[PDB]
Amino acid sequence: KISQYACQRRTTLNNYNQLFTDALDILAENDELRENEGSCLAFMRASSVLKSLPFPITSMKDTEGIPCLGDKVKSIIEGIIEDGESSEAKAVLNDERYKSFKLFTSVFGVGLKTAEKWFRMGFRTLSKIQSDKSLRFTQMQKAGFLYYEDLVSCVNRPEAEAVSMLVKEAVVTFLPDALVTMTGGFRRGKMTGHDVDFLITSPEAEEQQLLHKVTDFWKQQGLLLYHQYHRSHSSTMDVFERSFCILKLDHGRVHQEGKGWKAIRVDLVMCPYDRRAFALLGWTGSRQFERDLRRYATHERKMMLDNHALYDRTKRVFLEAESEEEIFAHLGLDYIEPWERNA
DNA sequence: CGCTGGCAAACA
DNA sequence: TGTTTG
DNA sequence: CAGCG
Ligand SMILES: Nc1ccn([C@H]2C[C@H](O)[C@@H](COP(=O)(O)CP(=O)(O)OP(=O)(O)O)O2)c(=O)n1
Ligand SMILES: [Mg+2]
Ligand code: NA
Repeated sequence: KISQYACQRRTTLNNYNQLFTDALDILAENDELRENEGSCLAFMRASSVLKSLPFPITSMKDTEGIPCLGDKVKSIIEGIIEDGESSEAKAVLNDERYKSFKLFTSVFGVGLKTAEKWFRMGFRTLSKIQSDKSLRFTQMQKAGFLYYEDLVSCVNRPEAEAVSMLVKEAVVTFLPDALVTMTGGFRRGKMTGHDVDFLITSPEAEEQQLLHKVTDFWKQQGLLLYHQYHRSHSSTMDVFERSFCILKLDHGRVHQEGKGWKAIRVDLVMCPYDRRAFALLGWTGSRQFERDLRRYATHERKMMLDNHALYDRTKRVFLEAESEEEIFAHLGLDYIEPWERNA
């Protein structure tokens, strides 16, 4: 009855197995660090399937019939049932390679490889890395270390709403007919997020440079702290735009103070109005929902799904969709609401 | 038992 | 082009 | 590490 695919199940923000999922997230992280991809993904798949459960696991008889649960994960669940604590997950939290990985990757622009590199070189504290005279940091890491305190503190709902006000203001000046939709975690009904995601669209447009007009508008106001611009060219080829920014958000815009503003990561995606459903589906997430939408489409339906279209391999035709509901209906899936995509 | 496991695009 | 981001 | 063919 429970599907091994996240796109074929409902995952709201009510997690009844948080004691089990917190341990499995830790064991996935350790296998990611140790670079054993298959084992990492298995712990990720299993943590995700327990989040979908409308009930908490209290006995091993509960695990029966649940996909993504094999011998190793069943033995992790058993340990939390008998003790209340996981011995395997607790060991990982005390590991020095893991502690450094979680401390060095907390910096925006630093991933697994540089965090492994710095640990190999003998680095333990984020201050020693910053106070060096040989390390060559990327523009992303220079931003990550500049705004570190504001960047590690999550974006809340009043902040996402003030960022929404800023984006809609900026967009409406260049394209007054444009539709601005909050995507990502906040569209899934989350109250906090690491960043704020948006999707911008226009039926009457000119649109080929809106993100470049909007970001130059913020730069003239001194609000563009960092920016990385992206582009692209029955469905046919793209018209697509993307802009990943770090914006200066004055506390006056949000409903000791000190600084007067907070650095927030803003992801702005722009697509043609006829490609909106695919973009909404692709940028609402979650990441697990997306990787399982792709997995299910290729393996169960002989179809290819991306953030821009859905292709039927057998019929050799692109399947058109005006809404997210039409994409689900094409794929042979029961519609999953954005707040039910928290896989 | 062996193979797969989701993607794209910008920097350096 | 490997690394990191979304 | 787990599922499929
Ligand atoms: N590995 C990835 C990362 C992201 N995406 C998609 C799905 C996600 O919802 C959206 C925004 O990413 P985000 O990085 O903003 C993540 P999300 O958790 O959805 O938002 P917040 O925590 O509120 O910031 O991009 C993807 O497909 N594959
Ligand atoms: Mg987000
Ligand atoms: Na990081």
